[PDB]
Amino acid sequence: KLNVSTEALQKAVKLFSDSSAFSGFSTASGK
Amino acid sequence: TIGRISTGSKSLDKLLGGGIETQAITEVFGEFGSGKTQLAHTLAVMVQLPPEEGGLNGSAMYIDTENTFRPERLREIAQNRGLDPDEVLDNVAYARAFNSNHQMQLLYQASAMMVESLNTDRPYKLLIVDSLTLAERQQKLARFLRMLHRLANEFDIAVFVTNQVQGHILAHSATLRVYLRKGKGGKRIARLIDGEAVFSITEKGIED
Ligand SMILES: Nc1ncnc2c1ncn2[C@@H]1O[C@H](COP(=O)(O)OP(=O)(O)O)[C@@H](O)[C@H]1O
Ligand SMILES: [Mg+2]
Repeated sequence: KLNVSTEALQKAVKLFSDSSAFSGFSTASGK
Repeated sequence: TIGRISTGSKSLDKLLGGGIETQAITEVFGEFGSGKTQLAHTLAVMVQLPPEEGGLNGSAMYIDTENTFRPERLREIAQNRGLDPDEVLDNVAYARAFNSNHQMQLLYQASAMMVESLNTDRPYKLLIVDSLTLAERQQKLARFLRMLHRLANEFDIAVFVTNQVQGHILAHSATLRVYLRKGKGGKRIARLIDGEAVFSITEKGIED
C-alpha cells in the first residue's frame, strides 16, 4: 500500500482548481 | 528538457523520435489484441532504467480500467531484460478504476504522489491510463484530458493512454497519435496518425 501526505493532496487540488492519507494506489507487489 | 522513454523496440523508438516523450500525452489506438496493454506494461518497466538504457530512472503509475494489469507479466519482462523483478514491481504504483468518477479521483491522488516524489532518487516519470475508452460524460472526459495535460507539463512526466477502436479515428486534442494493427506472423505494425514501425510482443515485452 502506498501513502500520500495531506499537504501534497492539498497542493494537487489547488493545481487542478481552475500527516498521511489514503492514496488509492499500491505497488504492483501489493504494498 | 524533454525526456524520452524507450518502448523496447528499435523500430518503434525511431517512429516516435527516440521513445515516448515527457510533457506530452501519447495516445495509442487499435483494435482488440493490437498490443496497447502489452506496450503499457513494457513502458512501466522501461521508465525505471537509467537514461543510458532508455529510461528516466523513474517510477510508473498505472490506472487500469480494463482489469488487464498483470504484475506477473511485469516480472517476465523484467527478468528477461536482466532486472530484479521484485524491484521493478515496487516501482509500479497501480490502481484499478471502476468508473469515470473513480478515475478522476485517482488522478488527483496520482498528482499528489507526483508532488511528493519530486526531487527524490526515483520520481514518478510515467502515467498510464489503460484504457481511456450523455452530455455529462463527454464533459468529464474533456476535464480528465485537461488534467492529464497539466500533469505532463507541471511534473515533466510522460502520459500514455490507450483507445480501443471498433481507419477514421477521432483522436483527442494536442496528443501524439499512434495506430497499432496486427501484421504478418505475430508482427504488429505502428503508424503515426498525423513512416511505419514493425515490432513483436515477446517475453521481453515489446521488441523488434
Ligand atoms: N507473455 C506474452 N508473450 C508474448 N505475447 C503475449 C504475451 N501475453 C500476451 N501476448 C500477446 O500480446 C498481444 C497484445 O495483447 P494486448 O496488449 O492485450 O492488446 P490490446 O490491449 O490492444 O487488446 C496479444 O496478441 C497477446 O496474445
Ligand atoms: Mg488491452
